[PDB]
Amino acid sequence: MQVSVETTQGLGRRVTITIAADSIETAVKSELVNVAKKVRIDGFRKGK
RNA sequence: GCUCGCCGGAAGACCAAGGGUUCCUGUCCAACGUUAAUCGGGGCAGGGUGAGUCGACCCCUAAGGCGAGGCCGAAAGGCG
Repeated sequence: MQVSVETTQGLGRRVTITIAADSIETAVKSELVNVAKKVRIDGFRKGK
């Protein structure tokens, strides 16, 4: 899951979780096809 | 979906006339439907009509209308 820890200043602590494209490009492709089968653009049928 | 029953020179398919979105899809049931309606030709929102060769347009005229001038009529106008 690519866990990484660091320290910024004072008492804080940052983490920089840099996941790969397979959990990023799919994250775009999971959020596209759940819209077109549900939403109705004004020019078309409901779900085509 | 399965049996049942009727029309079958029509209660079947088409075109002109006429109407004017009534056709398709989603959604809604208050009103309209001679009853209840999830359904509709009802309410709302979105789509749908592609032509050198089919029709209109155009070329040509019939009945008949209009009629430059012209004839005739108090005026309007009547014929050609």
